[PDB]
Amino acid sequence: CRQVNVTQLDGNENLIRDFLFQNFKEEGTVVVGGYYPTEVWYNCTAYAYFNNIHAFYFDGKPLLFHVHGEPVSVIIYISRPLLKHGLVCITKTRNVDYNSFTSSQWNSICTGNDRKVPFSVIPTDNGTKIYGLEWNDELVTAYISGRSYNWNINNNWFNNVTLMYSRSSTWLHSAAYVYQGVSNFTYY
Ligand SMILES: *[C@@H]1O[C@H](CO)[C@@H](O[C@@H]2O[C@H](CO)[C@@H](O)[C@H](O)[C@H]2NC(C)=O)[C@H](O)[C@H]1NC(C)=O
Ligand SMILES: *[C@@H]1O[C@H](CO)[C@@H](O)[C@H](O)[C@H]1NC(C)=O
Ligand SMILES: *[C@@H]1O[C@H](CO)[C@@H](O)[C@H](O)[C@H]1NC(C)=O
Ligand SMILES: *[C@@H]1O[C@H](CO)[C@@H](O)[C@H](O)[C@H]1NC(C)=O
Ligand SMILES: *[C@@H]1O[C@H](CO)[C@@H](O)[C@H](O)[C@H]1NC(C)=O
Repeated sequence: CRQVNVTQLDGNENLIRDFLFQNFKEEGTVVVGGYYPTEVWYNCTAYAYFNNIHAFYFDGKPLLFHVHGEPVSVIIYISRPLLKHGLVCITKTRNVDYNSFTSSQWNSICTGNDRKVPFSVIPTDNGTKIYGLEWNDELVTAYISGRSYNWNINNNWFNNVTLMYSRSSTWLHSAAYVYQGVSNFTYY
């Protein structure tokens, strides 16, 4: 909705250079290519829609976004075990109510046959590292802090995500999240 230089924020000066040098641990020069985030990000019961994207990056304020796929879809909800802000819901179902998901209690949200995984957003890096997701029809990569985790799942991803940025009060009404979707093969 509104563009923002992501490197001009506080604590986000080196959140990108710390990401392009994750795997390059040698001395010298090299040109790399991939779905790498750019400098201009997007700070903006509200919804946002990204289409034709291959990766999704972003940087206790709550956020929610749903990655569409068949026959399994992914829900990431950052808001209950102690110091476990984030939740991953591997929904095998189709359309899901994004309001009843957040308004209801955390004890019964991702229930039924849907897999629930509570993960700890590290509240000690002061939001100075990129959080991200990347997917193809064979592998799903998650970037949290400075490490990459892989999952092997055979899915049919639709390359679009649904994002919730505004709602009424596990949800505190605030806007402290920047996000971006990557669709082109960028070189650094
Ligand atoms: C994400 O993309 C998928 C795949 O294109 C969309 O699913 C199709 O949506 C169209 C309308 O745009 C329907 O006519 C098709 O029947 C849908 N196909 C399937 C297999 O579901 C989906 O709507 C997109 N979602 C968002 C939120 O943009
Ligand atoms: C980013 O900063 C440059 C100057 O460094 C400015 O011209 C540009 O408009 C900014 N882009 C934004 C705010 O989207
Ligand atoms: C995060 O901020 C705290 C509070 O100022 C500081 O003690 C800590 O070292 C910071 N962590 C970093 C810079 O990795
Ligand atoms: C995004 O912009 C809004 C509206 O101007 C502002 O309140 C908010 O602080 C910005 N968010 C960040 C993380 O900079
Ligand atoms: C991706 O690059 C093409 C040219 O290769 C350009 O036309 C298109 O607008 C780019 N897409 C985005 C989302 O920036």
